[PDB]
Amino acid sequence: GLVPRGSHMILTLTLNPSVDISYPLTALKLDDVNRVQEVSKTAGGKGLNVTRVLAQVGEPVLASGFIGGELGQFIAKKLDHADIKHAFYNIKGETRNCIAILHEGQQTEILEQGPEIDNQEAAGFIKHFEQLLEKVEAVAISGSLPKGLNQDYYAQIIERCQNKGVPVILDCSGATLQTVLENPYKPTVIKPNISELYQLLNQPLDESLESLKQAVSQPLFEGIEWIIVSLGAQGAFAKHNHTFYRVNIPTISVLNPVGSGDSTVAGITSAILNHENDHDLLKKANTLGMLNAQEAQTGYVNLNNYDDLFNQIEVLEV
Amino acid sequence: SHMILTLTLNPSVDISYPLTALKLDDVNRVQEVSKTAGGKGLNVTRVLAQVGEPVLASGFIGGELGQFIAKKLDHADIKHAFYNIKGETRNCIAILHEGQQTEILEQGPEIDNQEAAGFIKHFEQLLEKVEAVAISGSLPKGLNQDYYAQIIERCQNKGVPVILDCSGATLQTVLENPYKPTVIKPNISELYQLLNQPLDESLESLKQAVSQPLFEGIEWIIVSLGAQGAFAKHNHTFYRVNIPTISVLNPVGSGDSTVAGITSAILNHENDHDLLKKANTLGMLNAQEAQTGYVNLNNYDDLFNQIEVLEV
Repeated sequence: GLVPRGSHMILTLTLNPSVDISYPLTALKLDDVNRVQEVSKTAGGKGLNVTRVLAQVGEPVLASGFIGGELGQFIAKKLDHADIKHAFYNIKGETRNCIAILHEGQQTEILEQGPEIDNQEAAGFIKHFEQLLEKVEAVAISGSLPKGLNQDYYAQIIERCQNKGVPVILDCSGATLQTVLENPYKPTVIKPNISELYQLLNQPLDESLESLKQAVSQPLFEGIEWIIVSLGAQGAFAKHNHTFYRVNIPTISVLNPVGSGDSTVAGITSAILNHENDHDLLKKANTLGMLNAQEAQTGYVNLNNYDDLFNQIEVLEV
Repeated sequence: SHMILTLTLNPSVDISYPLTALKLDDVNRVQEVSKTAGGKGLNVTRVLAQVGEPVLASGFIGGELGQFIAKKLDHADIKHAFYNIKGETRNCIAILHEGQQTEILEQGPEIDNQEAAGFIKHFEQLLEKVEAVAISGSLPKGLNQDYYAQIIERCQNKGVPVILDCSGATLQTVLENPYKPTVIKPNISELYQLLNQPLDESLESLKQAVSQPLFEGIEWIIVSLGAQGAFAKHNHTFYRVNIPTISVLNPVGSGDSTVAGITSAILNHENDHDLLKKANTLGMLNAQEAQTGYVNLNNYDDLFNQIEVLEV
């Protein structure tokens, strides 16, 4: 089989990756020495969890964003080992660490701000991104902006995509998302869960179908092709153009839900790339999300459990 | 060859997280993070570089975190000649939160037999360009227990003095072997732990303890007594070090500074009074500092002059 020369590929963006350090502890002794033998150190960031799920699904994918220093080199080594292709922009600063302490039933995290991106690097990445766009049919953007970047930076990136007709799946939240929602350059897919959605509008939460319909049809969400809203265990609600869907998912036994959002993003972006119909797009997004939740690993899916759950998902035009 | 070799067989990339509160089971966001080349022998090195002493750092490093260490040393203009390994140099974490130091220490990499013998050959060639060796810390995972004895054998052959700063079962393996460090520095509690003897602060018990067959063939034995000062044995002579008063802000790495002081004195063939004061002045200087393995040498002279040394 020949190595492809065209544009049939996903680009993931992880603008603030980290070297995640995991410390499983039987107890965290505060104000003392905690000795540990089994530390796991990985290439972290939501965009990289998306990339990993896409590689499992078998989709062509290229990871980019900003890396720097020895820790950026460590990130690169890790992706190389996993046979994951990447084209990160090198910066003068150093990629961050993030700590997760797994102890006594608890995840105690320490999250580093990370490097400052200067002006030449911010501009140069845009030129880099533009080059990468020539060989790409979809772009998945995950996580918040590193320090030093203009708060319109995703809007700039989305604008480059829209000109070339390359669809954007945006997974970011808070002010970051809101900044994009208020700008003229629209992502193709956004995916806030039900509380996030109403918070964005500054309205009380309401699970009623009619109320979710009005919420997603509001001015804030104008021009976004897909809005895909998680209602939790009771599946999802989605709006495609002006068509509404209730996605009904089966009861599952979950273990670790972190990275289900990342897995959903991989499923959406895979379905986009492939031009899957609405039902298929929705079923894939929710299956990957559910499979990951069933795993102890973050941004990992067991593909031999995919088809049985997929067959249990029901999509209704509502 | 007028140079000190420091040995840091198990260094770390130390990460330091100063927090207002450590919120457990929650996200703690941090902005001001300090990442440094860590390990006792590197503290010795930094203190020796402060004093202006010719120094070269060696030991094992691996992967990207090993390169971070080299880079940090390069920036500090500290010379190094490490031996690279297939494993990764470890991280060590310190969370400083509401008066507490909560530490996470990784075991670190395993060293294989080719790497262990590789370092021995590398160390022997380094030994041709140095006049004193300071050894700090314990053995990384995978190394034969005899490894320090092997290193010291090489130094003894070459007539190069070894200042040994290591503890517990690690030090005990050395004491029982034929090839001797020139200087050891166990504290008083540690001294009696070695003999499996009850802790006695008595001077005669101390003279006896330091003269027991476990410590035979060791030139300098320097025992910290706390604020009191020190008790030391040089060949057959016994000294007592009378040290002034200071406020201790951070007493971590005070031993490192004392090793740097003992080792500098050995390099420059200083007399016995001058060595004990210098060992003690650097140790106190560091105890006054917030920075681990750091001394303010402005206060050196006055603190040095307030030190008396008595043969007892």
